[PDB]
Amino acid sequence: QLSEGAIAAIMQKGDTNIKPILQVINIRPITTGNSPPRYRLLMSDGLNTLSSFMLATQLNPLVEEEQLSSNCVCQIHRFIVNTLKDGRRVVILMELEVLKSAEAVGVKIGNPVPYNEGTSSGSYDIDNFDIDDFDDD
Repeated sequence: QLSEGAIAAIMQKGDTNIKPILQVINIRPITTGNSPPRYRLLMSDGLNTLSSFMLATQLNPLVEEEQLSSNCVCQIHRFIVNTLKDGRRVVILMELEVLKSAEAVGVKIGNPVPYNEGTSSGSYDIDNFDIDDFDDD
């Protein structure tokens, strides 16, 4: 049911027109100050996870209403990939539909490894500088 390999497709091939089915692993606000929340997401395609997702603030009602939460499965309908000054490419989710609630799925799907650290095959890349989890937690 998840679009296995879609995270690599977005990050490696630049595919911006695909509509993949992903699982939300974690949601977190970018800052905790007194301001309208802006959420970052750790998403999974079942093979890899990627933490460089931001939810467009127009979609915040999905989070405030608890429709989008950890372990739910959603389909992305529109996104763009933006690059920060330091080089990091961040996927901005603009439109999405929750297909299965967190409660309905019940559990994390598969055994995904972080995209920065490993392959879609479940193995970890050679990391001679011990740095490739820098953008994960």
